[PDB]
Amino acid sequence: VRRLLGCLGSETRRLSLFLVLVVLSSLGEMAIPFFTGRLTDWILQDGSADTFTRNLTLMSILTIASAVLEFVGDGIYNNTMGHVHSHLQGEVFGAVLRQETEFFQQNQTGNIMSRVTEDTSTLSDSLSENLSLFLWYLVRGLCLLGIMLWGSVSLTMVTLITLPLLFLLPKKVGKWYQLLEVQVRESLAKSSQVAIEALSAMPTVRSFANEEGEAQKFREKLQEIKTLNQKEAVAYAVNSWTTSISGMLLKVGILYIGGQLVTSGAVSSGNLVTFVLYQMQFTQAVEVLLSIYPRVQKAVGSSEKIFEYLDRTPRCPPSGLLTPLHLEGLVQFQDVSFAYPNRPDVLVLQGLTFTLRPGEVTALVGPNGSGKSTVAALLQNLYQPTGGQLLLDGKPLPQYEHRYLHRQVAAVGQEPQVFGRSLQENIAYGLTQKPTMEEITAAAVKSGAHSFISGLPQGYDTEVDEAGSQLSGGQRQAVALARALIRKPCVLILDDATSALDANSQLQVEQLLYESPERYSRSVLLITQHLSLVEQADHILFLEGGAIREGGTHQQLMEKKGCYWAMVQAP
Amino acid sequence: MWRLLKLSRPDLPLLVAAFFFLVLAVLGETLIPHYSGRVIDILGGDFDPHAFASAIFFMCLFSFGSSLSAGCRGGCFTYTMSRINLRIREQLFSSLLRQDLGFFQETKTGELNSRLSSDTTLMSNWLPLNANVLLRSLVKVVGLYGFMLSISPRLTLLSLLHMPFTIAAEKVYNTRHQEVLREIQDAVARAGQVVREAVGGLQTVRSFGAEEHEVCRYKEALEQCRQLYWRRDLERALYLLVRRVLHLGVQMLMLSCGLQQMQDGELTQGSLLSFMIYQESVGSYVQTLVYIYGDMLSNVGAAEKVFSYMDRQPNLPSPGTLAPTTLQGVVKFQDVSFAYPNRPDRPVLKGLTFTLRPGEVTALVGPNGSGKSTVAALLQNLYQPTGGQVLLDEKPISQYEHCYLHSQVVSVGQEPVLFSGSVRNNIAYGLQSCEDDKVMAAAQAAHADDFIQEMEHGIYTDVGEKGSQLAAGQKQRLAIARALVRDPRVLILDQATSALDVQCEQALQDWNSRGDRTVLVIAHRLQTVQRAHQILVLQEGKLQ
Amino acid sequence: SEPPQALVVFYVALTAVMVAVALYA
Ligand SMILES: Nc1ncnc2c1ncn2[C@@H]1O[C@H](COP(=O)(O)OP(=O)(O)OP(=O)(O)O)[C@@H](O)[C@H]1O
Ligand SMILES: Nc1ncnc2c1ncn2[C@@H]1O[C@H](COP(=O)(O)OP(=O)(O)OP(=O)(O)O)[C@@H](O)[C@H]1O
Ligand SMILES: [Mg+2]
Ligand SMILES: [Mg+2]
Repeated sequence: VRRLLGCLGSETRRLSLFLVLVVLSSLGEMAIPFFTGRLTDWILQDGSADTFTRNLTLMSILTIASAVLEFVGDGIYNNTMGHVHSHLQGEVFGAVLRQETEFFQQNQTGNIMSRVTEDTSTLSDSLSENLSLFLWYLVRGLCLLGIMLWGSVSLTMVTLITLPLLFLLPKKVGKWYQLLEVQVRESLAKSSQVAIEALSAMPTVRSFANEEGEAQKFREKLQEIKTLNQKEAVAYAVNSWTTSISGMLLKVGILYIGGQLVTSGAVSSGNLVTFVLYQMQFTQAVEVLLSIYPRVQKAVGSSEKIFEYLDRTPRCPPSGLLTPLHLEGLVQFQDVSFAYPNRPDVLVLQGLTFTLRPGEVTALVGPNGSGKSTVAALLQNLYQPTGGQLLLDGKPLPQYEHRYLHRQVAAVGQEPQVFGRSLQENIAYGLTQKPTMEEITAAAVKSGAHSFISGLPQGYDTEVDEAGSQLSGGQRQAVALARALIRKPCVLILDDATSALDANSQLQVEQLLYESPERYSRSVLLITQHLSLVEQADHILFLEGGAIREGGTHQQLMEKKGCYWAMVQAP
Repeated sequence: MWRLLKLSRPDLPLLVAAFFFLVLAVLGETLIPHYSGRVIDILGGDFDPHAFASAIFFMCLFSFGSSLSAGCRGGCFTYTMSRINLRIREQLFSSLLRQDLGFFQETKTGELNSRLSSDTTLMSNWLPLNANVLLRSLVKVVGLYGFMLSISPRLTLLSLLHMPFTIAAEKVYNTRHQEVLREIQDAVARAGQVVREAVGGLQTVRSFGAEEHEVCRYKEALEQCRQLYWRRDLERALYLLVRRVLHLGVQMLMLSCGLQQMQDGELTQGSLLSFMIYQESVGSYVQTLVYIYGDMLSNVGAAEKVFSYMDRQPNLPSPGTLAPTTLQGVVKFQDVSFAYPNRPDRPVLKGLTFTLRPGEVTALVGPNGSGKSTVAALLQNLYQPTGGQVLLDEKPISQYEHCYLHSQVVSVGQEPVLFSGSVRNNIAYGLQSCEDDKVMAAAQAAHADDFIQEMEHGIYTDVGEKGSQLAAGQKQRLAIARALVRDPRVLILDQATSALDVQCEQALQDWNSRGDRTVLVIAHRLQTVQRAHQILVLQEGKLQ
Repeated sequence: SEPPQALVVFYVALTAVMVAVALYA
């Protein structure tokens, strides 16, 4: 249970200030009703109007002071709890975004979203609901213990000795609550994943008339939650029975012991009555404290996954420290081999060895599934090679600063993604300092996206939806190219960037590759299935089955009959 | 609310059982104190062992019965709340799936998921805590007002003063509380959308190195939520303080009135003193009753978004009953013009007219943004034309039954979308039953069987979320196989060969080998459009 | 005793029935 209390360490001063007010309020609630009764009796008794007015104002002052103390304590407590909730959610999201790339293949989007947004809120609600009640009733019980000691010492000692016997069952039961709550959270996360996956990609669902299948999946996910809720209700009933039985046992045992001693003359009735009168309330407080415990066990159960996220050690090297003032895009592959973490037995790449140099364009071609996108992902430091070295300007990629490296190396992606923001924000995404409107327009002109953006009613301020559905495929690809070009990278990766572009828009890419005056400042890795775009490349590498079979210029590869020649001579 | 009761109607027997158990528990609790007091009197002088045991036994019996009844009541209420929550979730999700495609452009998936996950619990949690307190307070008030008939004139004085004083402020407080709850829910949905977008596009964010930017955005959203929470809590505290002040004032007024009556000989000191305890309990019980009622009303009213979604009528024509046993496959566009509903006054298609015939291949070409995918969407009855008609076998496309229509007219999207699951589930997606041999034949027709055998589990291998664990060409081949499973009469190919290599692309050029289906080909590579019988050129939404 | 005897035995029967049903379940 110690891990739950860790999140409260930041607000210790506020919690102590709240505790002082709690003690004061408990003492007031103990003493004020007694004072009010005495004042009312004296006011009702014989006395002048001055006596009546004096007694009347005292009760009003006491009640107003009690109300003010309660208000101040409530305000402090609620402010502290809100801060705690916000801090916890922020920390959980930050911890989630630090994990390795394959972490997001094992955990799906809806599952992670449910963990981040729902588990943390439930934990915070439980903590804020239970901590104040626990403190309040612990203070009240400690206050009542003094009066119980005053009334009788030995009976208080036997009560205290008997007290630990009531906590044996919940200690042996709480693990069941923990596991049950873990299962409930898992089922809710699965249902959330199903809902998210169905709600996105609605046109695909509609075009195959599969709404009923999605509904059936959702119902199948809900059935497990229903099954767990039945057990939760039964456990609630059983625990509520047991707590009351435990309280009654104490209330009866103390009375039985008192009856015996009153008969033998070892105690006075006047002391026994005033002892039991407060033993009653002490048992009530003990019952409340007993009822708190299963909720604590449930809260421990509900926070297993998020604390696992917080304690997890990422399986990837950390960020470096190098930010060289001047960098040239010299990239060297040295016998690189790779296998995906979820299927480590199968090698996707084997013994790659090639060099990219500034001012030159290198093309990578091959059949589907050869591993070209894997090479692109390795060059962007998304994964680490299982063998060999990959050096940028003579040094390994993990030695550079995270943001500097991704400013120097930029890529487009095979099927580019855009976010639900303005076109201006999409192009300038990820930049530490905002570029001027002149640079964004220049990049859009270079990519060829300026023609259609200027035709929109709001221009560069037009909002696009979360998936870019309001744009066509070619427009989205041009926007992605403009996003890539704005950074002025020294290494440029074009992963099938002309798949959706028409004939007119391919001339922009051709001029960028082989005619722009900015060629000499960057090295280009070109991946495409459009072989006419490859003829002017400085080097051509044919990748088949994860290995490079042929290499050379277009003329050299055409003179030597082989895989590239057969691919080009398709008819 | 009226709607919530009619929704919770299937849970009537459990609510009746809970009410019965609550009544029994109250009955036991109302008599425990008498025997407790008898014990306290017996212990306090003149001890008698016989009568001591009887009082202890009666106390034990009543406590046992009340405890059992209370436990049963709590269990019943908890189960009712859970069942109501699940029913609301199911109905909301079922209603969302029927909306038109324009609805999903306006909204966001993360916000809809937030509505599913957070608003439903707020709706459902109104049963357990409120009902028990309501019934207990009502019973206490009714019982305590009867006892107080010892001084009738003061009671009329009382009911005219203490009761209607609290009505005025609660009208303002309930409105403010409802507004703040609605704002809190909106802020929570906005915060959830940030996580949705950041996690969904993780690889792009990492490729641009923008994780800290997303963290900052999420923290700003959390700060807004925290401010709203603090406002709600502060207002509740102020309301409670004002209630306590009003209760104290009312208490002082009757203390004065009762003391005035006693001096006039209306009642003795004992009657007046016993009157004040009942006064103090009754005021608090009435205040608690009104507070719980207002809280229930505000919590119910704070979730109008779910109710609005659960009853919204989609902007679609009435469902069609057509399902001919035989279909020819002739498609006709008749002066069709279209503008997207989310952005009207910006036409995309302007008076298109063409005919597609079985046994022939038609090619549709044009620049980017010309409107080819819009034509494909209109052909599949995903949108309705603003003018003109789309006909299938001389009848409107919207008059055909939904499952039959999408069984006979099938398409391949521009960027195919796959779902998490096995390969043989993505293939034959949306089919109630499909044999393994049909799946294998369709995979062979799409040239996808070669790479399927290389996977560790064959056709049962798990395709990742959105097909992320496959190459682009493999995903496109799987989409082609999914289309070819249903052997449709009308086939639409929207850039279906963009990601494929030339060797595989040239092998799939024979889309009409049987010659009994209507094929529409949308492409940019003019090599594939050379063999088409009919060629349509689309420029700025107009044929030429 | 303020409570009538018939109500006392009625509650005794209620408690006995509840215990019997709890054991039967
Ligand atoms: N996340 C992943 N986990 C496991 N295997 C994967 C994953 N992504 C891709 N693969 C596999 O790695 C191999 C290479 O895929 P890759 O995307 O690199 O091919 P490609 O050369 O880009 O293909 P294409 O021409 O279709 O674009 C394939 O067998 C593919 O199934
Ligand atoms: N959901 C949408 N809401 C609003 N406008 C849209 C939507 N989808 C597309 N458009 C717009 O409608 C026009 C037609 O786009 P469409 O997707 O039909 O083009 P396309 O001819 O298929 O082009 P491409 O060759 O790039 O695939 C464009 O101006 C586009 O921005
Ligand atoms: Mg690829
Ligand atoms: Mg298109």
